[PDB]
Amino acid sequence: MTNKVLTISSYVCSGFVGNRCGMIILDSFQIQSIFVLTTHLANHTGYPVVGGSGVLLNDFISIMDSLEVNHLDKDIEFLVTGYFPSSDLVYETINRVKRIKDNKKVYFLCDPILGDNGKMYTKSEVQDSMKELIKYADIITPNATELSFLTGLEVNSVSEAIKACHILHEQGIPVILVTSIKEGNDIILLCSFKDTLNNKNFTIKIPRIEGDFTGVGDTLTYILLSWIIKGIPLEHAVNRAISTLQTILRNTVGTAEINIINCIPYLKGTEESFTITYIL
Amino acid sequence: MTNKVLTISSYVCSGFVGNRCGMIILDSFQIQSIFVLTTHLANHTGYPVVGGSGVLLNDFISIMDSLEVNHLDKDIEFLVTGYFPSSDLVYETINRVKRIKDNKKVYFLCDPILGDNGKMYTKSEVQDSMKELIKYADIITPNATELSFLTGLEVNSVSEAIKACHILHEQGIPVILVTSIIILLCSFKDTLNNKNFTIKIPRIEGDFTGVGDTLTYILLSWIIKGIPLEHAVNRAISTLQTILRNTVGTAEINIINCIPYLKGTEESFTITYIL
Ligand SMILES: Cc1ncc(COP(=O)(O)O)c(C=O)c1O
Ligand SMILES: Cc1ncc(COP(=O)(O)O)c(C=O)c1O
Ligand SMILES: [Mg+2]
Ligand SMILES: [Mg+2]
Repeated sequence: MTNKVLTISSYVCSGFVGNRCGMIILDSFQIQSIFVLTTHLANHTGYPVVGGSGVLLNDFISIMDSLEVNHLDKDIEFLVTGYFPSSDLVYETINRVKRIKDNKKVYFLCDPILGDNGKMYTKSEVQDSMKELIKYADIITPNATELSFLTGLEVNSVSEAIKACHILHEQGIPVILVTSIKEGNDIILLCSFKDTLNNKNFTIKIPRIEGDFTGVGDTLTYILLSWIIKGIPLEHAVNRAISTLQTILRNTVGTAEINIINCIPYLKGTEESFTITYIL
Repeated sequence: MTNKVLTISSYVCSGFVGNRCGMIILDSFQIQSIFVLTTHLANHTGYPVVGGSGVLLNDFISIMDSLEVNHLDKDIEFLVTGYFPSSDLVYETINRVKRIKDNKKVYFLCDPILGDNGKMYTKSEVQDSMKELIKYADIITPNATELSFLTGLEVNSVSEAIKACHILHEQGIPVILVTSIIILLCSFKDTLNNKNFTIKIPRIEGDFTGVGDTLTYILLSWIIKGIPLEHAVNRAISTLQTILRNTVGTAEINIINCIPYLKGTEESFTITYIL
């Protein structure tokens, strides 16, 4: 009956990226959520024309302030961030995260959206500001490209990914989920923990599917979050999420972008299709 | 496939009004839709503080242009409009509706969102602009407060609501659904091929925030799925009644919690044909 999640990410009028993926998934899981937008764009940035604007600092401040003063954030237990068009919004979000976490315990999943397949699709000022943002997170979900940028290491293998994670765990970050580390005809996901006394690092090997991956990572993020919110242990929540995503992609015609609307009946799938491999 | 609906209305970060209700409902009905925002507000206007801004004309034009140039609106069959914070967006929408309707067949439902219970909650410039907007709709869905404003007639009874619809029909408005008078009235200009009707709904006490928007999008969804209009209205009002009966005391209806009821097929009320 009250809002449990605050999610700060991008919005597109048509298509499924950022907070618009968030909306479909968290609504379908029936998780009450505040969606604060960082953009109001016609369509994602992969098109030749991208109408609309980033949200202005002063409007973002105004929004956050109104949520606070009207007590619409009083029961937030989860915070998620995603895409930012500008670093000022990132620094402001840091201020907001600090004030949230000073008051109460809130689990912050930072999806450090910067780029993919070795190419950034964010401003350089955002890239730099994201290095500061992640330090406040409870769990981060970079892809390999993101992880490389965040740490300054090459990430072309699981062993490199492990080294890279270690640098971020030393900064205080408790949990790092690395998506789409490369391996022959497959892709590896790595879940790495700062506290390896009480938690076990693991990998999942996923067969590579050819086709358009617009919105894939964002979908994974929100499906994972939703199962975390429901109380599914993290190993299981990861396996469910990547299992669901594989199911969605197997039911997408290859050239088409995944249609999250059409795949609503699959979102809450509980199949855990892959093997959890503990790394030694 | 492709986008079938374009919906232009307000957005709130927390709560369920305007295009945020739209998103939940159309997404649950699995109707592929473009949601162009006219605001980006923290919360609805009923709070003591309302953070955020209306969308700027130049950003609105940029978005519409980008939808067109990337072909993302080429297959739209349905258009809905709702809340606008300023009259410039209304006039620009009118330009976009004209260019849609000149060469494609698109069913435009205009929900002329101005006010309720005899009090407006929109700018007077938006009130004036809405008299122009409605002139391009295939169907409009005023409440009685809205219909009274749009015609300058008192609307305090069905018979007054009938008279008010007639003046708008004489001006070309083809279908008018008047949502609360409690009586709903569906009035047609062409009474040769369609039959005007009313539905009597028992009055429920409580908070109605997002009620009207919820009705609009459930009605549209059923129109889209090919249910005949009279039945689509019955389902929509039937579903809202069910949602309201399950809402406790002072709370606003929680569309997220009620997702399983949105696609309800019950037709709980009686369609009454009038003279
Ligand atoms: C606004 C926006 N554009 C684009 C993307 C990624 O899109 P693309 O890879 O198609 O450029 C995201 C997030 O993943 C986004 O939020
Ligand atoms: C932004 C916005 N605020 C408010 C409302 C209605 O608000 P109120 O709850 O003041 O009646 C609507 C639509 O009905 C809206 O779109
Ligand atoms: Mg990503
Ligand atoms: Mg209304």
